[PDB]
Amino acid sequence: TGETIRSQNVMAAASIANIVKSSLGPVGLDKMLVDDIGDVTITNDGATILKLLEVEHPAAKVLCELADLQDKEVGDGTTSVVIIAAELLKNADELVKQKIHPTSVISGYRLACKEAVRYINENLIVNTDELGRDCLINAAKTSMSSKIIGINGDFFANMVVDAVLAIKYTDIRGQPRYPVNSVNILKAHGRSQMESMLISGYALNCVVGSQGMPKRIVNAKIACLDFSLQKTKMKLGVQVVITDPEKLDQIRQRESDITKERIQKILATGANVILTTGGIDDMCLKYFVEAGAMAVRRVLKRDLKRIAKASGATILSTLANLEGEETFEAAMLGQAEEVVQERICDDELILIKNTKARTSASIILRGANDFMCDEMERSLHDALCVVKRVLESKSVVPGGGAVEAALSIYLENYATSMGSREQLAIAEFARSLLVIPNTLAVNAAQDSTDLVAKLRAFHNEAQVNPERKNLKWIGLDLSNGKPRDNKQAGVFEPTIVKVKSLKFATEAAITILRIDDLIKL
Amino acid sequence: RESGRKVQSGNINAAKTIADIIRTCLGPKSMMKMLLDPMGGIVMTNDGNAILREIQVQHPAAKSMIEISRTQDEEVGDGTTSVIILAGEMLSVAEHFLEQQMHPTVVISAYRKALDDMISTLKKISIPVDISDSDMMLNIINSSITTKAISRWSSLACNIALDAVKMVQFEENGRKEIDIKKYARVEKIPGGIIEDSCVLRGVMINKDVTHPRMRRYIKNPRIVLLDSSLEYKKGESQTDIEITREEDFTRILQMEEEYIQQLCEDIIQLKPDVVITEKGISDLAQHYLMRANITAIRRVRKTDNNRIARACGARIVSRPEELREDDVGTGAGLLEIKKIGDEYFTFITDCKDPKACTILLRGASKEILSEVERNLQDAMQVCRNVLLDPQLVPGGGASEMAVAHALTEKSKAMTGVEQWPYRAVAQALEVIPRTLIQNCGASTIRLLTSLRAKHTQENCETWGVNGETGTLVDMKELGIWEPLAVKLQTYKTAVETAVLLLRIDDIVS
Repeated sequence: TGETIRSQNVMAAASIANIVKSSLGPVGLDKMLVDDIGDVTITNDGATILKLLEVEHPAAKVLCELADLQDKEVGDGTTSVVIIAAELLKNADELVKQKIHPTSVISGYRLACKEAVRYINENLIVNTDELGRDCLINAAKTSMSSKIIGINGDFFANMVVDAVLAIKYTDIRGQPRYPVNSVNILKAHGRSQMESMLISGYALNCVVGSQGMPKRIVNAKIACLDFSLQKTKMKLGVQVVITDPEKLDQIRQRESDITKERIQKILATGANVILTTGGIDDMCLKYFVEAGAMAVRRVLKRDLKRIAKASGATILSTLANLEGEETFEAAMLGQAEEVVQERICDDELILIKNTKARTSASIILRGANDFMCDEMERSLHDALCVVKRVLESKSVVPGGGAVEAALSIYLENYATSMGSREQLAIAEFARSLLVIPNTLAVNAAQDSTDLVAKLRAFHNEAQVNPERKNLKWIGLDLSNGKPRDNKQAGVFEPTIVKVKSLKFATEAAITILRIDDLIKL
Repeated sequence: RESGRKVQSGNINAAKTIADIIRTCLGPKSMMKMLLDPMGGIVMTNDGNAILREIQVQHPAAKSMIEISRTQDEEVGDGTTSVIILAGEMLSVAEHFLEQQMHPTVVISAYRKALDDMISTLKKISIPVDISDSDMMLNIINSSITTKAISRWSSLACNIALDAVKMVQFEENGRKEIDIKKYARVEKIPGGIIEDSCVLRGVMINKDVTHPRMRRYIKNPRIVLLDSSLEYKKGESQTDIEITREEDFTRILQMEEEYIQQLCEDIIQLKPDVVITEKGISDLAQHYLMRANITAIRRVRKTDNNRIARACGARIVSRPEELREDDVGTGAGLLEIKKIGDEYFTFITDCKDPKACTILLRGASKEILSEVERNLQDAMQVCRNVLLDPQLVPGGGASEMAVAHALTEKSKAMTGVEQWPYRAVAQALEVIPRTLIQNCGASTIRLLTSLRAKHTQENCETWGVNGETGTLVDMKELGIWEPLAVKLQTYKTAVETAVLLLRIDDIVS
């Protein structure tokens, strides 16, 4: 209790910080996690693993609330807020051991926290369009683990970033916003990976029809079907009459001609290209060609529900009205620019060009392996997280680790002209800032004390800017950490991620220094 | 709460002490592991899958050693003994020299470049095998049946296993990658004898149909696979209550057979004499077919009817109201139900979508069946890797010492920090060349020396160590061979384990 519980606060949180220092960044490591008597999970992104683990101390308990407070709001900086607060605990304790009030340090901790976010306010950039987020080619290049995907490391990253970044695509059921949602990019192999190309519109793997049905329709009305075909079942209800036993076979084939009426009523509201999730027989393709329609069968529901949200109005991929094959009543139609059949991967597939109600964009990736499909998944998860940070945070911050050394430079002058005890509190808050280049180089298996000493050595004055890398602070690397320009190999950061984690760290640190009791019945 | 080098060394001490007794279990000449139960029970095996499941492990890294053995078992089933041997000395030799210097990420990327250099060296050492010659396939199976040292009638089961797997080579992923063995089916027979049997076309069934419920014999008529809707109509076209009343008996039963006879007329269009029905099968539906002169079959699991659909190469219809010869029963087809023992065994030959032939074995007992089967079980592993990769790598230390040198000049070329894990993996490859010298009984320091000397001249192309004679032998002359694919995935699993436990520095609760 007293100092001992404030010791027990530090000693618990330091051990928790040791877990997530060994899990930070892509060079972080996976940790064995006992959660049951026979279940051990092995992961990183350490805010996720604290949810996996169970708490031991109330000191351990309060910080699992804090990282989840970061993690509910955003996915970035979630494991980082744990490390910063534990650095505050060792810095303030020596001062409390020296002479200092616990009240006095947390003031200059929060005052520097007000001062640091005002550095973030002056370290903003909104031009993140041609500069990109993390050096447009390097937005995927550090995330494309260069196995057979680094040989197109500037080829792929020029394509997959520009296709998502600020150009058109529709969100969920047609919401006005640039791409923040998952896209209709497909992964399939064949003949090369240098042939992976951008397409204007939608990628759909589908089973095309061939008995004289139209192969290319411009200005098409799209019917996205959720309901299958290849017969509608009926044994009585049409033709009750009996003259011969041949007429008994005439009864149960009247399930054919009742579908013939309902297809033209589907065509009457709006239809040019029929996309059916279920299969369509060639006898059931005959219902569409005598009305006049482009029926493509066995459509993948995953891409089609991306189209049914894009195509506009009330669509059959959202309808629950079913008659075996239901008929339209009023205003059930989806929209498109044009439907052009293409030769892609040397496979004749229906390449749906842009829907009306927010025209779109996607990529058909080509590979040589099923392993090419696997690696471009994580080369799709990376760019979508890059672009989502751009579209909601247009104003971003250049540098994420370059800022940490310069904030320490920004605060030592802010410490110096402050006056009293607060000066030493601003400086020890800056000592907590240095751990971010420190945990990365250990994770990157490099020297921490060398690399952070390189950072501060690049300086003219205390401002991170993309001017120059030899006489100003700019950027970092997730595998090197050397300060680099933010178009070649440096780093950006959204402004929203840092201002929460810096606020959350002092928010944890204030309540920990309140703790001077272990009273119990 | 565990951290630091102590987790790392505990990862070393656990993964090493597993591979110690199991490398003595390696080789066709081996050393059995003894397991004393606390009840006094004795286990005397070499197969690590029976070993790892039986032993009690307390370190979850040792539990992860079972998991990467479950990885190799579910993909192959063989080499699970060998994947844990290589992964020990990767983390035994390199780690403590370098984690006192503490660079985890560099040894990961060193483990990356140890993998692909082995891949190109596999293409250097492996000459292609003939997938169109039985005798090119024969000696590699003969290298596998002598591991258990059973060649009573496994030698004739060599040709039975290769004429199954080479025949069932059909598997697509967009570029036709074939690694299938589930399309093949063994015959489990108490009667008859092995030698006067042979492989038959299609996929032969022994799992549920053991009776002549189909016909006695079939020359012309087709097989019908029914997942279609055969549930009868209770009302006029309605689903009312079923027959439980005399008043429900007179009205409904006229429409019960009425749904069935429409389906039966659709099936007689292709003229079968056999119809098997699996989904939607009713008791009335399969006995109006008895009145429609077709003996009908149910109570069969779905994996049978994937084989039966591959026994004829046809698509199982989901359309009830129209069936064709191009839907079920592709081509003419053949169905043969004959007496082997006392039970009448259904064979379905004449598979259109050709090249489909499966295993017909028959022991004089089930025990006589089962002992030859395990050798043919290992034999169908090998030919599946022949279908996966048609190049054969020499066994023994010919493959290992050749790759162990190529890392060294790679270490001299790259000469960064990663040069030190290359020579460590280069010694980690040699443990199976090491353990064969105990599997024979010779001086291990001289034989490892001369195997380096044969790399100086012959490059160890086919001159590796034998744990049978204790000398460095021509693998061409002695016929010790295996495909490249089983060598790669064994090494690929050991790379995965070494990267895995290198990430493990903390084990917490």
